[PDB]
Amino acid sequence: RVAILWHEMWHEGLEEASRLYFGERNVKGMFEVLEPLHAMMERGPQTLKETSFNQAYGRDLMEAQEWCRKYMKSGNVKDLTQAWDLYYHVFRRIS
Amino acid sequence: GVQVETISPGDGRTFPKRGQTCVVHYTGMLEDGKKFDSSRDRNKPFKFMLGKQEVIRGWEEGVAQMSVGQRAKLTISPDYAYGATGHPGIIPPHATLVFDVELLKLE
Ligand SMILES: CO[C@H]1C[C@@H]2CC[C@@H](C)[C@@](O)(O2)C(=O)C(=O)N2CCCC[C@H]2C(=O)O[C@H]([C@H](C)C[C@@H]2CC[C@@H](O)[C@H](OC)C2)CC(=O)[C@H](C)/C=C(\C)[C@@H](O)[C@@H](OC)C(=O)[C@H](C)C[C@H](C)/C=C/C=C/C=C/1C
Repeated sequence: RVAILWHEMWHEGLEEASRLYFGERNVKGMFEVLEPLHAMMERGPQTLKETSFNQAYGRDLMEAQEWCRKYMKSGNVKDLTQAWDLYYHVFRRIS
Repeated sequence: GVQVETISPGDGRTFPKRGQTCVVHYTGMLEDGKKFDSSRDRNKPFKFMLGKQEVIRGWEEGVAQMSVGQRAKLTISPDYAYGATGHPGIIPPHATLVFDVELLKLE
């Protein structure tokens, strides 16, 4: 474990994940570099900074996860895009 | 290459300088007119910074030709788009794409 803001953590996580899916057609990799980030969220805001970020972007990032879950069950690939619509929105706001 | 054909003209002097944010509304379709994606269906303009290899090449060179206000149809050959590999489930291999894009504003 290491000290990093959830802000910085999600920024470069989303960027790396997107490059793997969009750029390299690696849907295995993007799940790898995304599941950890989602894991933290599900465990808890500890600090006040992680609290407010969770109030701001927690819902979207959660819904984005359900879309990915939906992809896992259907293989549709338009669920993945509905997921990445939401990732793009939170990413765009955290810059 | 990428082919730009005016649907509706802009001022013709306000071009997107490398490194600006283009706010645009687009509908993308495969050659035959099969719509695959439009920001106008979501009712939500798309934004991207020009030059950062953020979008496909036909967009990079296409939108760089546009001035604020202008609406255009971009015919992008697979080389300047998703190539032989496509993007599986949405854009097939080798697909010639057509984009209808309007440049709302620069920021
Ligand atoms: C759910 O909707 C998707 C887009 C859909 C998916 C499938 C395609 C048919 C399509 O329907 O777009 C589509 O119509 C299309 O073909 N587009 C989108 C509109 C512009 C033109 C073209 C395009 O270039 O797409 C792009 C195409 C899919 C991939 C790129 C092609 C050029 C190449 O240089 C890049 O290399 C990696 C990858 C997708 C994008 O426009 C988004 C904005 C940008 C990226 C993903 C990358 O640039 C990434 O770089 C790491 C970034 O820097 C971003 C900002 C980082 C954040 C976290 C990621 C955000 C995710 C955004 C995803 C979005 C809106």
